[PDB]
Amino acid sequence: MNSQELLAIAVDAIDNKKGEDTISLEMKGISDMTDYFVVTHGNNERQVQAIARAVKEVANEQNIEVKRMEGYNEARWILIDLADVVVHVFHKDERNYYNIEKLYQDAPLESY
Amino acid sequence: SHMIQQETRLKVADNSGAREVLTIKVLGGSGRKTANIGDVIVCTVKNATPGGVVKKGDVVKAVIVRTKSGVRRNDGSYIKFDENACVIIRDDKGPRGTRIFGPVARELREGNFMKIVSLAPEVL
Repeated sequence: MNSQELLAIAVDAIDNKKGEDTISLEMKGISDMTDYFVVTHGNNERQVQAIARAVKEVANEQNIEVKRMEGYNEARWILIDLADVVVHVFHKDERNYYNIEKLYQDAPLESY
Repeated sequence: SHMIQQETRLKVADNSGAREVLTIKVLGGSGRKTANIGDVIVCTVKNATPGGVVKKGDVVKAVIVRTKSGVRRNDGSYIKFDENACVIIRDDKGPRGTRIFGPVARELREGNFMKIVSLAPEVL
């Protein structure tokens, strides 16, 4: 599959665990490392860990290898590299600190 | 023009408050004393910016993100940078700061520093 339908899958998994304020950024013009950045958050450290696992699971289930999970234990910012698509899961109180959206304020943003 | 080892000074390339560190130890199971891109080091903050979270004298870990004695890719490409630079990191490898300054080498993604990659303006 192509990154667009991989994107579509990841946001479904995120919406499944009630991911808040979930957005995607098109990184094609802006980066060689990936095509999309997904940004979403949860309200507690369990929900951020669950949204991450949900992204892993629904990506396994279609046989995509989650390449790495970063900061899964601490559950503040969990980065799930699917390579074509990179999913950032943030604790509610951490998202605004990093403000990924405003760092790439010229990337095509889509919200859900 | 020379490699990174104990007692070598490095610019900090993030908003952590640290501006310049002093290496005290290269980490890594090889026990070897050279650090390059993607290596974690221990260092003491020798210069800091007022109002930052990280203050002079603190002991921190940092990942090397630019080396002026560069490394060669699987590609046969050899990349180099004009300066040595690192990024202060937490224990789980997430950046202490929230912003990265200048170019970082793409090896960080394989190092599991993909958070630093995602914040960096330029990836070489």
